[PDB]
This record gives sequence, structure tokens and C-alpha cells, in this order.
Amino acid sequence: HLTPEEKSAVTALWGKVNVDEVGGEALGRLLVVYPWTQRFFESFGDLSTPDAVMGNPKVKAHGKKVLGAFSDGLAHLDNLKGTFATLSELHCDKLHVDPENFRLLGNVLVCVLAHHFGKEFTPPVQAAYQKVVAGVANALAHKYH
Amino acid sequence: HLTPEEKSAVTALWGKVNVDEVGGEALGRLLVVYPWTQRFFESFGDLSTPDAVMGNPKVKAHGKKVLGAFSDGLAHLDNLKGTFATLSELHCDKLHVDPENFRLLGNVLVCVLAHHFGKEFTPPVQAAYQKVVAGVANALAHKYH
Amino acid sequence: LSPADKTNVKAAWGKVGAHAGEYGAEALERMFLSFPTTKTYFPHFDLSHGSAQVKGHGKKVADALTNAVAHVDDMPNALSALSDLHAHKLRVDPVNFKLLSHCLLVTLAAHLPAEFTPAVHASLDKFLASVSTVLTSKY
Amino acid sequence: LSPADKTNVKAAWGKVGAHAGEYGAEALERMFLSFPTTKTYFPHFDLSHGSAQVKGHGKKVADALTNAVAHVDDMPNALSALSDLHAHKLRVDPVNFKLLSHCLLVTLAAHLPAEFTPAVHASLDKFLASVSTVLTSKY
Ligand code: HEM
Ligand code: HEM
Ligand code: HEM
Ligand code: HEM
Repeated sequence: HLTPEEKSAVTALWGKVNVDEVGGEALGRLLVVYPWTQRFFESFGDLSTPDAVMGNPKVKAHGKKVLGAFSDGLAHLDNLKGTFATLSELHCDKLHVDPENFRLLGNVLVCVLAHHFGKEFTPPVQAAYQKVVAGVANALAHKYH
Repeated sequence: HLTPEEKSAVTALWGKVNVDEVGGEALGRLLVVYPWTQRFFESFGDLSTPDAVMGNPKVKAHGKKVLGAFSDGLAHLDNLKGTFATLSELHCDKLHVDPENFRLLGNVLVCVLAHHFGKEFTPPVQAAYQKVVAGVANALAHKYH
Repeated sequence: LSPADKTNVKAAWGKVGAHAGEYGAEALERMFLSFPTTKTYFPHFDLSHGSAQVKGHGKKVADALTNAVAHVDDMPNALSALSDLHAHKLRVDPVNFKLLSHCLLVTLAAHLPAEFTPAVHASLDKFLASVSTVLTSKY
Repeated sequence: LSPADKTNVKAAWGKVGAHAGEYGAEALERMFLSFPTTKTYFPHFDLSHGSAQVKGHGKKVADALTNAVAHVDDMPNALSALSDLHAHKLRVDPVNFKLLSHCLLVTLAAHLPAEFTPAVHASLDKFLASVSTVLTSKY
């Protein structure tokens, strides 16, 4: 669903992403900005304030597993339903996460990429990244359909 | 994905549905309850008041065509994506209708079945139909992914 | 809410009266069967058909919506306590309020087919939206 | 809006300043290119990059949000004319206010990295959600 210039721009910026920290700031910002999401992460411990959430080392740890999954999705853009089929089962049948919350995490991920690349995150680059997250959000929502 | 006993309660209630009315009734209520939807239907004429909309002749006539695509969708519950291939193409590429609104006509339809059928419309009968309309809504939004 | 909306709502909710609690139970039951993600907010409840607890809670929802109709013009100070409960303590996902409001509309339809006109359907949707907006204000 | 959220917004909007109209233009561009269904409301506009019309509109949206910051306690009254335009005249799908708010946040993050903290991010979301809600209140 991406052009050849789109796919190239996506892959060029992703290679520059601090795999260690972006994942954590994104899962952190979800829990702060959309606080109903904290009830699925009861056992990560102290999420009582903004500074607790961004300091909490289990949010940071788990944040790496989430960026890990997006990477894996980018590698297989023509077979997302296949790549996320197991995680879709986890989120949908076990955890019972409303698929509107998958859209929110993808949009927080786009805010986080803009915070880090500033001027380099041009409207055409954002617009290719919006296609990707809509792709992933929709692939994780498959077991509801 | 319905069970045998869901499918036979769905199929059994539909064969008593007044096809020449409920369609219009559904479309009419969508246009009154969610007024922004009226911008897609300007050529239909006078939508200024609830009385205008419900008695509009181009609304009732378009209601039959909607309920006519629902009737096709029940036949082929194993292949909705394909049944609605051409309607997804029209609605997403030509008309640019936000998928959030397919869900809204799905739910307005449920309020109307309830309105006509009453107590014969039970909570478990509803949970079957809720499964149907969602699948319809997803099938129609397929060209957006 | 417009003056035409206030009228339609007060008229429609007048003609529920004592049936109010019995209707709330049916709405909750419909929600649980139609949208099984909502069942996890009630681990401490028997969710089986004709449950004592769901009848009892049904009446607590109904009483809340009657006070709202009675205080239609000062809605945020008639429901203030319930936002804190739903938003701060229970962390209820905002999408779930659209699901209950929708099952609430399927119940009033199935029970008051003479008063469930398209103009009344629209007033009650606007009313339940307002109620939802207040309950989610602490977000 | 809470006292903290009000302070946090007046901080962030302060730093924006004379650039508000330029960021207003970027947010519209970002929305047209990312969510191309939104184009259908501007058939009478040249929507190519650096259009005179998108810059001129950027300013109008920017100057309306500045009014709203100045009148945060009386937002319904400050925007009621805009609310009649967007619901009654234009007939804007509510889902679209969410996509413009996202594209404003993406623009601010890219321009104010020092100021775009988790706490300020959360306050700015509440603020644009409050505006979207007034702009859809005739529905
Ligand atoms: C694009 C969206 C998302 C992606 C790519 C994603 C990815 C993942 C991955 C890779 C895991 C680890 C699976 C495993 O350990 O076996 C996971 C676990 C989890 N996810 Fe997500 N997720 C997403 C959205 C969400 C959202 C929105 C929520 C909650 C609101 C959520 C809640 C969880 C929870 C609770 C766990 C399990 C944590 C534990 O108990 O150890 N996910 N997710
Ligand atoms: C969710 C189920 C829906 C179904 C089954 C459905 C079905 C149909 C059908 C069968 C047609 C006629 C196509 C033809 O024969 O040429 C049609 C046309 C149309 N639909 Fe839908 N539709 C749905 C939802 C929506 C929604 C939500 C909107 C707008 C908010 C919409 C807007 C339209 C418009 C504008 C037309 C074109 C009418 C004309 O000008 O000739 N549809 N729909
Ligand atoms: C129109 C919408 C709603 C109204 C008017 C409403 C009203 C109420 C009231 C009055 C109470 C009890 C207050 C008390 O303890 O004295 C309550 C409790 C509760 N509500 Fe709601 N509610 C609404 C929507 C929801 C939704 C959508 C959910 C979940 C999906 C929910 C979950 C709960 C839970 C879990 C409790 C506490 C149960 C317990 O402690 O035993 N509510 N609600
Ligand atoms: C924060 C959200 C928004 C704000 C503050 C805003 C503000 C404004 C303002 C100040 C105007 C000019 C009014 C006038 O000329 O008297 C306007 C016009 C307009 N807005 Fe918005 N708007 C918002 C959201 C939207 C969205 C989401 C859409 C469509 C996707 C939209 C479409 C338009 C259109 C089509 C016009 C008329 C343009 C013309 O004919 O010159 N607005 N808006």
C-alpha cells in the first residue's frame, strides 16, 4: 500500500530509531495521556503520576518488545494478518483490549517519532507512517472480525 | 463466525422482516439521529426535518437497496469480503465515507428490528445480529486497509 | 440539550416510571451478551441470566438517569460523584459508555414502540451522549 | 480543564507565539496528505504545497485556538459562531476533529521538542478535545 519512495523513506528513518528508548516513551505516553489504559498494566507497579510511568523500568522493558513487534511488521508489509496472528489472539481473546486503543498507540508512536526527528519528520514521511500503523492496528484487531 | 444455534435464530427472524419498510426506516433514522450523514445524500431532496426525511420517496426506495445487500450478506456469511467487494469500492474510493459510519447504520438497524419485533428480539438474538452487522461494517471498510 | 429535546426525554422517561429498574437490568444483560469485553469490569458479580446482583445494579443505573432527567439543566453537579468512580477508580474505557447507551436504546425500543418515534430516538441519543460526556469528564 | 492543565497549555502556547499561523498551515497540510477523505470539505481550495489559501486558512485556525486559550473558562461562548458553521452549515463528521487535533500535536512535537513533555502532551490533548467537543455541540 506504500510507493517505492514511501517504503524507502520509512526504512531510512527506522534504521536511525534508538530501539532502546522510543518503545518506552511511546508505551509511557499512552499510559499518561489515555489513563484508562493503565488497568491492563496493574502489575507493572507504580503508575500513580507522569514521572513514575516514564521512570518505571517494566514500562521501558515492555516498550522494547512493542517496538520489536513494529520492526517485525515493517519487514512483512505485504503479510501483516500473518505476522501479528498470535499477538492478535493474545490482545483480543485473553486480555480483552478494545481495538480503538490500538489506533491510539500507533498515533502516540507517530507523535514520539516527530519529537525525536523534528524537521526530518515531514508531512509526506508522516503520511507513509500513518499508513503503516493503520496496517498494524487493523492486523491486531483481526480476531474480533 | 456464528454458531449453528445463532445462525438459525438470525435466519429465522429475517424471513419475517418487512423488506419494503424496515430498509427506509433504518436509512431515515440514520439521517435524523446523525445529521452529518445528510451531506452524502444532497440529491435526495428535502431532509430539513424528521417528517420530511421519513416520508421522502428517494429515502424509502434507497432503504430497500440497503436491506437488499444485507439479505445477500446472510446467505454468504463465510465470504462477506467478496459479496461486498464492489460496495466497498464505491463507498471508500468514490464516496469517501468514514468507516465509523458503517457501524452507526449497523446499530440503527438493530434499534429498528427491536422496534418492530419487540420481546421476540431477545438479548442472545441481539448478540447474534450484533456479530452480523459488525462483519458487514468490516467487509465494507476493506478497501481502506 | 434543546428545548424540543428536554420535552421528548421527560415525556419518554415519565412513561417508564416503575419499570425503570427492570429496564436497566435488561440493558446491562444485553451489553454483557453483545459485547463480552465489558464483563471484565464486574469480576465480583454473578452475570448468569436473572442474577440478583444485575437486577439490583440495574435499579442503581436507572435511579441515576432519573435524577439526570430531573436535573437536565445542571447535569455535571447531579452526576459529579459518578465521574470520579468511573474515571479515577474503575478506569472505564470511554468506548464502553457508547455500548451501554446503545443497549439502553434497544431496550426502550423493544418496550415502548409507540413512543420510540425517530424524533424521540434522536433526543434520547443526544441525552445519553451528554450523560456519557459528564461521566468521562475526569479524563 | 484543571489548574495544572491550564498552566501547561499557557506555557506551550506561549512558546508557539508568532509562529502559530505557520504551524496552523503545516497541521492542515499534514491532515490532507495523511487522511485524504478530509479533502472533500475543501473542493474550492488549491491544496498543493505552499498554497496561498492553506497559509491564509492556517492563520484563521491558529487565531481561533489563541482566542480559546485566552477564553479557556468560557470556551462554549468564545466558539459558538464556529460551532454553527461546522455542524449546521458545513456538516463535518465528528471523527474529523480527532484527525486535525492529532496533526496539530505532531506539528508541535516536531517544533517544540524541549516543551513537548509527557505532562504537556496530555494537557494539550485535553485542550483540543475540549475544542472539538464545543465545535460538535449542535449535534
Ligand atoms: C500497535 C499496538 C500494539 C502492539 C504492537 C503490541 C505488542 C505487544 C507485544 C509484542 C506483547 C508481548 C507479547 C508476549 O509477551 O508474548 C504485548 C503484550 C501486552 N500488550 Fe500489547 N501491543 C499493542 C497494543 C496494546 C495496547 C493498546 C494494550 C493495552 C491498552 C496492550 C496491552 C498488552 C499487555 C497487557 C500485554 C501483556 C503484559 C504482561 O502481562 O507481561 N497492548 N503487546
Ligand atoms: C453498512 C451498510 C451499508 C450498506 C449495506 C450500504 C448499501 C448501499 C447500496 C446497496 C447502495 C447502492 C449501490 C448501487 O446499486 O448503485 C448504496 C449507495 C450509497 N450509500 Fe450506502 N450502504 C451502507 C452504508 C452507508 C453509509 C453509512 C453511507 C453514508 C453515511 C452510505 C452512503 C451511500 C451513498 C451516498 C450512496 C450513493 C447513492 C446515489 O447517489 O446513487 N452508505 N449503499
Ligand atoms: C449511562 C452510563 C452509566 C451510568 C449512569 C452508571 C451508573 C452507575 C452507578 C449509579 C453506579 C453505582 C454507584 C454506587 O455505588 O452507589 C455504578 C457503578 C459501576 N459502574 Fe456504572 N454507570 C454507567 C456506565 C458504566 C459502564 C459503561 C460500565 C462498564 C462497562 C460501568 C461499570 C460500573 C462498575 C464496575 C460499577 C461498580 C460495581 C460495584 O462496585 O459493585 N458503568 N454505575
Ligand atoms: C480545532 C478544530 C477546528 C478549528 C479551530 C477550526 C477553525 C475554523 C475557522 C476559524 C474557520 C474560518 C471561519 C470563517 O471563515 O468564518 C474554519 C472554516 C472551515 N473549516 Fe474549520 N476548524 C476546525 C476543524 C475543522 C475540520 C476538522 C474540518 C474538516 C475536516 C474543517 C473544515 C473547515 C471548512 C471547510 C471551513 C470553511 C472554509 C471556507 O469556505 O473558507 N474544520 N474553521
